[PDB]
Amino acid sequence: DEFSYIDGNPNGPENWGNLKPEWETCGKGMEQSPIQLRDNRVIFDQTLGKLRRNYRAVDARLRNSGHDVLVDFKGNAGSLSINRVEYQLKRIHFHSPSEHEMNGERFDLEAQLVHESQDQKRAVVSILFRFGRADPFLSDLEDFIKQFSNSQKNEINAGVVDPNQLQIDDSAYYRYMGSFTAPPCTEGISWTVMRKVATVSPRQVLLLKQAVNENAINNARPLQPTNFRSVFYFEQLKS
Repeated sequence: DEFSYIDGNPNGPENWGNLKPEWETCGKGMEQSPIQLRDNRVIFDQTLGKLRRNYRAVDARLRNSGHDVLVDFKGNAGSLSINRVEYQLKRIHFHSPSEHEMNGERFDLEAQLVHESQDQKRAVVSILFRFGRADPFLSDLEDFIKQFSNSQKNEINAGVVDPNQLQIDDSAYYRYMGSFTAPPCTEGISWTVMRKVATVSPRQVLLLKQAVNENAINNARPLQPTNFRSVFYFEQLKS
């Protein structure tokens, strides 16, 4: 509710950990996200496999927390499987600019798919976007997003929303253990960042930026220290 993205503000990212006891891990944890992703420091693990997703088009609500817009699925939007553990797709958050970097490059938008197992284990799958051709997923969502832009509504029924419109190429990704990228910054989160970069139009990102509070126009947390944690990579060969 009460944190900013402005570097050097009292509530900005470097102080999140000191704003309230519930947020302490933001400041004290050593497996925080996002991180730099560096090809020259990854561990190859072909045993990871192409990403295995079983997603369903379900009814959803657009929500505007004031610092991001997220899609919040009502029904069972399906699931992501990792080592036969099954994580249900719950929410998709939007950050502009990206929070993760790949080889020192920051991207124009990042979408973060939040999944949860019955055991309450969390897995996030991120998509990184450059400006280009419109994103098919956000296309169906644009008129709902435009509403946030002066009106006091911060929940809108977006109708049935289809997660299979998302530009996700399952053949290559990074894999590491990290944290939520907004308070409470809880750790134990499995992150998967897709190697293939998507496109989004400037208009779509404009719409998202129009929707949040002023202090969150850019809503990317700064990169956090890797701290020697491992970063796995998988990529499918022709073979």
